[PDB]
Amino acid sequence: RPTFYRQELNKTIWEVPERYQNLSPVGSGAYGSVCAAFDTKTGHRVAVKKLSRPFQSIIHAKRTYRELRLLKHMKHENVIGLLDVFTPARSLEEFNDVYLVTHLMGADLNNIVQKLTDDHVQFLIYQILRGLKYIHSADIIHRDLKPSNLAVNEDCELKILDFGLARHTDDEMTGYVATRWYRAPEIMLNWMHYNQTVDIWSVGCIMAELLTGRTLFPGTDHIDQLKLILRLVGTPGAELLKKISSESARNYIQSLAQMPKMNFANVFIGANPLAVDLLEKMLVLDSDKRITAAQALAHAYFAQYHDPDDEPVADPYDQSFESRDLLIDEWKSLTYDEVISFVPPP
Ligand SMILES: NC(=O)c1ccc2c(c1)CCCO2
Ligand SMILES: [Cl-]
Ligand SMILES: [Cl-]
Ligand SMILES: [Cl-]
Ligand SMILES: [Cl-]
Ligand SMILES: [Mg+2]
Repeated sequence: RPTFYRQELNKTIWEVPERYQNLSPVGSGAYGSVCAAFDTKTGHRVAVKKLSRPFQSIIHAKRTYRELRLLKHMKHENVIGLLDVFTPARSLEEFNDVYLVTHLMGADLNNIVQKLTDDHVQFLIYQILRGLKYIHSADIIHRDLKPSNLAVNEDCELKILDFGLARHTDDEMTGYVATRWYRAPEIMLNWMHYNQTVDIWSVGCIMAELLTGRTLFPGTDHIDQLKLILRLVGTPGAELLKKISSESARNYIQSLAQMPKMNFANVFIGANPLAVDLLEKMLVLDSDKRITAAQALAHAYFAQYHDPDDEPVADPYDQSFESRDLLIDEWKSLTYDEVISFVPPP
């Protein structure tokens, strides 16, 4: 066990191993209570997150377990990974705080998206799809890909963030808000049981915005946003209508006058024809028919970066706990086991 020291940060007393020095608050609070630090063991600048009230309720205790399980599993160059996890507690009975350590990531894709060449768009979207192929191979659905969840460095290298945090609330999704502009229509409107294909819609929205400098579907509310979507991709045909299992939602969408899909070469004026082709394959209303991440990596738009021997998949991820009902102290004991069993990367 390392020696720990105490310091007052972010309105509480932080207690951390001596290896972490020069702690200072960082960020806007989006991912929790976070401080930057220098890790003297590795030489890395790191982010240290101290969870607030991780076990106050069943929902909070299970969410804490979920975040730790997901972060411990992710081992890929284009996905956030866990450098360390620690608690000052010496036993389960005194366990009450969890600290998570990752690489410090200053800028996100907003902070860049600058004059982006087509070569830049190729490299950025390639890296998102490489990470997504890995995530999806573990049967994990991201659900919230958007520019603020994509960390990028000075060499254009990218990592995907946002695993195991609280589900977004109805109020967070209301109005003229970026948290809804990237969502697939079937999840925005609860049309049907959704699956991993929601994430490919989000990638299409991001790619369009890198190419034009403008939000693709900046709706002022759910209904305005649906109208923007259907104007570009067309109103649904009978085949998709059958798959909308919500009778109410199916009835509303039939109240709208029918519209054909637009010509994407006339929407994305001047863009690489291979980029136009890929956008047409991602932004398909029927999710069954969208291109997958593994298929998209082989598209000719990425010919300069694609290497099928360097696009790895994930070890299997058991998420049977998601359907399990346990008491607070049982989720807490599972979390403690995962803290003490952590093995750091090479
Ligand atoms: N769960 C996440 O996706 C996530 C994102 C950022 C982040 C952390 C965790 C912990 C260290 C601070 O920064
Ligand atoms: Cl990482
Ligand atoms: Cl503790
Ligand atoms: Cl964003
Ligand atoms: Cl969500
Ligand atoms: Mg989110």
